[PDB]
Amino acid sequence: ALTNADRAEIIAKFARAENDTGSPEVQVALLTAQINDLQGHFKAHKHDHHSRRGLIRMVNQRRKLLDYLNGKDHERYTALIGALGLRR
RNA sequence: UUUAGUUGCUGGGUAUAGACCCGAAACCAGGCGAUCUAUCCAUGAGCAGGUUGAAGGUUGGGUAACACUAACUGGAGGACC
Repeated sequence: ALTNADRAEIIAKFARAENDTGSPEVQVALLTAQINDLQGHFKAHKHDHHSRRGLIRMVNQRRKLLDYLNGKDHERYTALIGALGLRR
């Protein structure tokens, strides 16, 4: 699991301003980190359906935020997906 | 109570022997055969040419990741002509 230091590092790397925590870039970066971290857990425990539900919710939330960011500003969307290595 | 036998030689008959001659399918004893053939053991040899394309492998699409999927390789078989 990620800790406070890792989350603070992600927030500092992707913030758009001082004390910025709610921007779509920060939110998508945090969700991507959490999903990538949970991949390892779901490798070991194949039948944790109850936790896989929360994982699916995280994926859906990230997709919605990415769509909103693409609608608002295309350049920021491309920059963010390039930075995090997301295919779309 | 019957009062001529016996020993030779020749002949007829019978008995034991193969017993007038030829003829079985068999049964028993001891030896000879696996240079044919049946199975096995050891050591060698042989199978023109042409098809089909199993497992496995690599790469590419696809997903939150699995899944799924295409192409190329690969050369299996009491496999095919």
